[PDB]
Amino acid sequence: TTIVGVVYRDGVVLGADTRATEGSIVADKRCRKIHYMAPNIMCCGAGTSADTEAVTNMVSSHLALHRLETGKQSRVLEALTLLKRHLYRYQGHVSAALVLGGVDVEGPFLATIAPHGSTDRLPFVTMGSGSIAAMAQLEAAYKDNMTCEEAKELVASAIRKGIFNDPYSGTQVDVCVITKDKTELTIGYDKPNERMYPRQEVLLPPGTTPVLKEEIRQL
Amino acid sequence: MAETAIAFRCKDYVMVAAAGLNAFYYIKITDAEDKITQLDTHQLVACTGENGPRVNFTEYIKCNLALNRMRQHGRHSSCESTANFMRNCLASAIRSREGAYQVNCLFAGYDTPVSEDDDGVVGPQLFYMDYLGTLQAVPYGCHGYGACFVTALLDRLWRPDLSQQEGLELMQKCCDEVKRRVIISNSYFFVKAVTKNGVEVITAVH
Amino acid sequence: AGFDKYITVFSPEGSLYQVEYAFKAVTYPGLLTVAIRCKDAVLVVTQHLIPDRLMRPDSVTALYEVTPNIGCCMTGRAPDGRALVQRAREEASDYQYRYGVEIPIAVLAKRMGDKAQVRTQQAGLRPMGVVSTFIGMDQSDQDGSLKPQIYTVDPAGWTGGHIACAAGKKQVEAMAFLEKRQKSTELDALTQKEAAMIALAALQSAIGTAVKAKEVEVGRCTAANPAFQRVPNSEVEEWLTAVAE
Amino acid sequence: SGHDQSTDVFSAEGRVFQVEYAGKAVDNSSTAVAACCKDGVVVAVEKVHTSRMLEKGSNNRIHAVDRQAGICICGLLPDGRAIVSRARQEAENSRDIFATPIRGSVLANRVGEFMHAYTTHFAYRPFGCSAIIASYADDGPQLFVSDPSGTVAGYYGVALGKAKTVAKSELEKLDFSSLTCDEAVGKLASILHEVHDKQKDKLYEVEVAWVCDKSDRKFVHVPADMVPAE
Amino acid sequence: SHRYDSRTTTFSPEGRLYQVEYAVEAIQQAGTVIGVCTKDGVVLAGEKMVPHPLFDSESMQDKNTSGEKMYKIAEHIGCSVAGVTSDAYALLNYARLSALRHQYTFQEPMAIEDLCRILCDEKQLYTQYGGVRPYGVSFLLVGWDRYYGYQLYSTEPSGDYSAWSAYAIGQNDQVAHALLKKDWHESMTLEDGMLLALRVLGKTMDTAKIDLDRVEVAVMRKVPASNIDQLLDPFKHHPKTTPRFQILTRSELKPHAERADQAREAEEKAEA
Amino acid sequence: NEYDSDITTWSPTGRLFQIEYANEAVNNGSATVGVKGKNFVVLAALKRSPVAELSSYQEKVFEIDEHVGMSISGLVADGRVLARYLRTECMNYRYMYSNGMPMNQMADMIGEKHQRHIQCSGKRPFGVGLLLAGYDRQGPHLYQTVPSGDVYDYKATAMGVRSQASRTYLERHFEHFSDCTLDELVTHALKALASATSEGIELNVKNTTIAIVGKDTPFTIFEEESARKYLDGFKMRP
Amino acid sequence: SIMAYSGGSVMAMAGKECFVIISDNRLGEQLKTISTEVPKLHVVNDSIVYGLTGLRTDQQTFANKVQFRTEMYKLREERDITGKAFAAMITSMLYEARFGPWFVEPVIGSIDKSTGEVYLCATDLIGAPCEPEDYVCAGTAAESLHGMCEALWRPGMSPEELFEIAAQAMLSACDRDSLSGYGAVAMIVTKDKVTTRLIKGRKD
Amino acid sequence: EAFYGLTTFSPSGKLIQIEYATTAAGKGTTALGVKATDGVVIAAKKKAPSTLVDASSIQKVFVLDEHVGCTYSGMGPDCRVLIDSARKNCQQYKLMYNEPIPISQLVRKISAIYQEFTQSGGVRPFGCSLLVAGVDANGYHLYQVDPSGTFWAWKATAIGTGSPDAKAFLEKRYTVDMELEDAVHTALLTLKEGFDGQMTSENTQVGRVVENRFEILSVDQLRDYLDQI
Ligand SMILES: *[B]([O])([O])[C]([C][C]([C])[C])[N]C(=O)[C]([C]C1=[C][C]=[C][C]=[C]1)[N]C(=O)C1=[C]N=[C][C]=N1
Repeated sequence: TTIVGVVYRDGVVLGADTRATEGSIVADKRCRKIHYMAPNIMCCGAGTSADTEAVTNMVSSHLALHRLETGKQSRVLEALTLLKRHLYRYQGHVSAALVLGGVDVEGPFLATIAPHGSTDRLPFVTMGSGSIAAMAQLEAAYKDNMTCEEAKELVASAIRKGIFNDPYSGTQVDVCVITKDKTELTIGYDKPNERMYPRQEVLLPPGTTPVLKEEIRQL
Repeated sequence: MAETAIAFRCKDYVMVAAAGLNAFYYIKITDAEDKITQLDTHQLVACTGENGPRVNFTEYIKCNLALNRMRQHGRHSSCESTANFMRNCLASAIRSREGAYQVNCLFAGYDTPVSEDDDGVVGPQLFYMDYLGTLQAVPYGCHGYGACFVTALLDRLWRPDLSQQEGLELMQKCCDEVKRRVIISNSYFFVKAVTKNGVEVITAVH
Repeated sequence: AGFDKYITVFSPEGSLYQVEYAFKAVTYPGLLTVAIRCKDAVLVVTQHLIPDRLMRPDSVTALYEVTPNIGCCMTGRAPDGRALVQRAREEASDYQYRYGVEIPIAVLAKRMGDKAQVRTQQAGLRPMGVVSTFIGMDQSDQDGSLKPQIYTVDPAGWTGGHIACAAGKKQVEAMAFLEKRQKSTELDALTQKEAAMIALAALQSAIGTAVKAKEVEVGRCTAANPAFQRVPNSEVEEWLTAVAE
Repeated sequence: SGHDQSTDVFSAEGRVFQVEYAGKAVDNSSTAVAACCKDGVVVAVEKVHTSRMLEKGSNNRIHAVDRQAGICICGLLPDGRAIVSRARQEAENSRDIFATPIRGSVLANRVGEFMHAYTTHFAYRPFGCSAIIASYADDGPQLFVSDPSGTVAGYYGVALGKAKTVAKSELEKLDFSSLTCDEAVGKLASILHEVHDKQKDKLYEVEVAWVCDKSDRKFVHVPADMVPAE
Repeated sequence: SHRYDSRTTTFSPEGRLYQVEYAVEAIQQAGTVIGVCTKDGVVLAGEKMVPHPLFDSESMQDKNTSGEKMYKIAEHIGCSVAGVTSDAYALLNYARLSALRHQYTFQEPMAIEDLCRILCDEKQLYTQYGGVRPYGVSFLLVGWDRYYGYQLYSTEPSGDYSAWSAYAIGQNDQVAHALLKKDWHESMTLEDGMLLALRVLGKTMDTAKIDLDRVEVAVMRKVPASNIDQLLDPFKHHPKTTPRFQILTRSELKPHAERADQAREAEEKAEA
Repeated sequence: NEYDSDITTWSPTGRLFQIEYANEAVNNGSATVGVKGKNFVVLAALKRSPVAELSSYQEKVFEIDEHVGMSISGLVADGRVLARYLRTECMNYRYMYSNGMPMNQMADMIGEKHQRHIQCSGKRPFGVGLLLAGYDRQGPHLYQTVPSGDVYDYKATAMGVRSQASRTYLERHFEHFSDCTLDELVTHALKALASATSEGIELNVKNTTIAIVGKDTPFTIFEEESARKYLDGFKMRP
Repeated sequence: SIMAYSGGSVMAMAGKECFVIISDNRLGEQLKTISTEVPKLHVVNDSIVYGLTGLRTDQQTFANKVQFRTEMYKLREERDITGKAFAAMITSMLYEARFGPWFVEPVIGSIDKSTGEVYLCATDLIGAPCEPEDYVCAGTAAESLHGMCEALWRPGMSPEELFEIAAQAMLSACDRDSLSGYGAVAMIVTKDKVTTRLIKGRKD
Repeated sequence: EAFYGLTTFSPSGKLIQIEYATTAAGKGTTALGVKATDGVVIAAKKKAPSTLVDASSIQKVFVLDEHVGCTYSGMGPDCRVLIDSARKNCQQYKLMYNEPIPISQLVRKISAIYQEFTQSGGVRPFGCSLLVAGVDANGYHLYQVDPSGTFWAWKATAIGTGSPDAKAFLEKRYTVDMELEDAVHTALLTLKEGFDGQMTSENTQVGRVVENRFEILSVDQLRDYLDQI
């Protein structure tokens, strides 16, 4: 997994891949790893698909339930506290590495949560298996107060360092821009691996497989 | 696994046979111990395994069928309702404190119409089971070391239209193969049968 | 139909008599408080009178600190007010551990009104005979500024915001002075000096005494210093002269 | 009627009678007095012995809570020993968890919440006891009184008991600013021998205890030869 | 406090339980619902109070399982309620759980006497333990099993039940027993039983020209089985016909309500 | 009197009647006299005389440890629930510290055992009084608990039915208890116990239990055989 | 391993306005055939058909808890369960027992009756949700089925020609797996009908 | 801890404690709602006890999720237990089915909370009713629970003081094909005829559930409607 994040001038940009593998074979090629938390908070996820989805939906329903009580916009620091206390009280058994990005009244908040429960608030973070190859692109080209277009291209050029180099990652670049006002989620922002040599499509006529019984049930 | 259970169903009967051997690691305690427990008047089960869990599982099943006939005014439940109650006790025991029952069993029975409104099963019933909680309705089932000798024997010779005597001489071939190849001394086999008139203890084939 | 009034049971006209009898424990000590918020601050004045001269006057108080940005005054039965402070300090701390941010003032008033509703629905529990007034300043949205807040919870559980409130003995004549003052100006445009004159004069029109500066204690929260603190006694004297002018 | 049978019943005017009936158990009890003497606090009480054969030291109403603080009770003796054994537990918690001696205003606020928590529930009755917390912590000499309602208040001097109105006027003649702990044991004991009459009881003696800088900030009872004779 | 305990689980000085007996009186002002068990099915017919023109029908799917007065418990069990309306939903949820916990541990349909025993164990339980009020509700369980066929039960708010062939709960149940007693015979068809059911319902609420807005009906008979799947169950036998609890609509009850007034009219010309 | 039914109900004069009603159980039990000396504590209990030949026996004096013992009066069914608590808490002491429990600590532990039962609604006071006979490093002790939760440290006392006359006898000799020997200290206790009896009965070995704890003497109950050395020669003289 | 103890492979493909689902017929104990006529498919309504693989003790126990929960859903809510609600329901069941986990791998296929959109879902044994738009497959021959399904699929298939691809993918993968085989039972299903076909296979 | 029941039967056979609670639930302010072919409107009446009680702070139209809303009339603090249990039971449905709850199933769950306290030990019943309304997969709904637990499926109704003469005004003004804008036109108009003074944007509070979403109307969008009726 090659989830990244970048703080730019006004807001954060979250990035992810789409490949999901179950034991050295590609299970899904277009999995979605940038999740929903709030109208201002998104959350990338790595690790196990069971543990990432079930820690996210529980907190994102808890942030929604806590929003009807307050009647105010939810903080990203309270989104982080609910994630780090869940991941600590199972002691790393919930194998989910998280990248949390959002915007509050105090500005953009980008921070990551380790699967053991530790938190790091940084301008740019990478998690997952291709996090080492994606960090070297961010360490070579990040600068303070980038535009929305220069940060969206820095994020997308860091995912492809995990696509073309990490075998556990690839096939697309998912990019989610979080601003103060809106939030823009693109899925087909960068598809560097297209379909080379489209399929021969071996044709089999209907009825060539031998069938012993058939039972038709009208509806 | 040292003792075999052989059961096959036909058009109007279900044969069962279970070797009455009980041992202590190489020492023959018995040779005639009944291992085919008569649950109901038309239902029986042929459990295999060591004698610890085998009695305590069958007494829990038998006393609960009788209790469900006390509370329901003597109405005999079907063979599928008994078999599904059995594998509930196998499957809930592999995820418990005390551990799994080490019993392998073959359920057998005959379905009779309890009233005029009953339009259920009329024929015979035979269910393969396991110690984990597997349940499978099967034409013939076998456990033990000699199971694979006699399951491929019943692949050769079993027919759905066998009579009471033709299946009686088939079970004699089933008992003589286990005496021929299995190193474990199974000499007495306790053949019983379930028909429309209840259970019956066949004296001839042993 | 035997008792009709002794535990939490609906009267045949649909009332709770243990709620209406706990309102009377607020006016029974004979004290009074007035809270008001100006454009950029919150004030809480309260009668701080000690009848015995042999009593240490800096121990008996009604102004408490719940969290370092929320203060409160407890008007009613005095040991019941100390009980609900310890409840609100637990809820503000357990909010901090579980959610990581400081508790909003509107949410701390709601979670203390849910504690008062349980005590008037289960039959065995006694209601707290005290009116709480949690004051503070909340972080506003879409601009980032601070904003003055006043929240009051009844012994029944009726929470709600306020511009200016009053609790205790002759709280009706204190409301009547503040509404009469509300007809001329607009209270969310006044300053801290101007709003301090009204809350002290509202405490004067009800007691009819024009009390001294040691017979009150005042706590405040300001947009520059958001922490709750009580005023010095020298600043009350600069306000009591202006009311006489 | 049934409006004064338990604690969870407000009256028609917002009063709780079982608390106020418990306040009559203190007003019918023996006389208590105290004084804050600008380097410490002196507390004296009168033990009403009901028999000639009681050992000297029996029914001591003064108990040490911490090394620097101690609660003298006024009211029922066995009800106040539940207050003493609770405030000891509150003072052991600050030494074992927070590594600090408990402050005088904080120990009294823990007493007033234990006494208040038994006035809000139907199964419990309020204490027939007024606890006098005399402390000398890092906030100076403190003197508090917790009534059965759970109300705590810092005092300079206090009279509690039957003749608490006559002994209060005898405390108004003292100073409390130039007053020291050396003279006040002779003064406060002389309040009790003048405020109390021998025409009801024959056996009455006084029990004085202080905490001050001369006793190394330790709550101690008196040496027996410092108290006036009569 | 122990003074204001109303002492519900205590005897009278003559051996009577007042909270049970007052719960029986609460059902005496409930809506009248009657059932009758024929040979080829059992029908329930009840009355709901007057439709105000601002009521709305909650637009459900497959309207055979939740009516105004009749409820489905399992695929072979139906019921109907007279008593406190909100009190029945606790026992209706408890009856649906026990009927499905039986299918979990046995994989067979539960007997109608077996469910009627397990929900009357709950109702007797609050009459003896807890010191709280009992359930003020009365049921009419109907359903088919393979043990005794079509059955019909009552349920008292004390834990007591009884099997019946026709019964009445609600307003004027003592009246509707005598009218069912005057004409009930064994070999009765469902059309003769549903015409019996609607005709006695008009008697108690003294209404010639039975109105369809104020009458709710539900029948419990066996339909031919359609969801038989022998290919995914090779060694499992499916029965020929299966029982289906259903609730008749206004297009289904109008051919049957226009036969009950004419049968009232047929016994009207021969009155003098 | 509608303020005497419950335990958690104060009177409008400020009295607790259920505690004052349990105090009448102690005043109706058998008379027992405790007398403390300089190194010895002597308990003298008055057990029941036989009905003209048949001798009923009922155990009042209890041993708590080697250095503690007590005699009860009132509800003897609550005097044994206290005997279960006192004996257990003296075993838990000597397990931890390998020495006998001090009496000033123990008298403060009985008073909190009476106190848990006088403030909850579904509990009742122990309708029984005690007379602790103890010895420790600080010398001999003589206590007495009442159902209110009080505990009184005495020089000499007497509780039981018509024990006011025994208390009147002890209020003339209690100044001369630090000077008598053990044989005189038993004699002051038995002359006190004989003044609480009926009009036509005197003391012998059949109706008296004598319990002595001392400095080199563990808690010893002198019953029928060994009690004759202080009870054969005895006469209540006027 | 415990997962490949009983044998059996279940897959599903998605078509234009239809989907298929197909299991084998073998039950076993690690080498020996116990039964030869046992499917792995389950039908709850006229839109959702799901198949279980893994340990046969858990294949029957989990399918009893599903039928306990699907029929209780129809009593509470007066409606049939939908595909997105059924797949998210038993996703939650495999996550509650995460440390005592069930040894099933449910392969869910569903369709909208009114809209016509297919919905595939194949969770893991610990409940990991995953919805591909092309095909899903689980079982002992699952590694052989990702080669057969991916080299033969196209998005625009008719129901008659989607059956021919799924049948040749199951059989060619079961001729290389020694824990699956003995024929196959398939079920094509459209908006209008459900057709259940039994397929010739090797009896090896 | 007082585990005995407080609500019991009478010798007439009536739960007299719940009969008292329905009197308590009819002494609130007038809350109402109407349906339409395109949505459901709910309308409240924020009665300010003074001019100093911050009319923008108090609220009576409660939004429960992205598709359900509510409005009460009775005891205020008793309602907040019901709304906090209805907001909680609606989030537990989305964590288990990935679907918005139907308005039928949410009202069955909160009716099991009314009936729970009418058969529990030591509690009294609730003294407030609700007006639950919202969308689901089979159209638009407007329900109305009672303190007994008895819930209904209304089409236009009203609760509180001045409710029987405002519900009769809803009979005379409802039409089977009312549009959504026609519904807001008549929901505000039936508030006015029982209202004491002159209703402003800070004096009432409405919320009209539209097409998937409940969306309590703001102070500017409701000011557009007051100067139109
Ligand atoms: B990351 O590699 O894109 C991804 C994270 C995301 C899908 C939650 N990880 C996976 O692909 C995991 C396996 C894994 C690989 C390397 C480290 C940790 C975990 N895959 C799954 O959890 C999975 C399995 N089956 C179906 C769907 N997803």
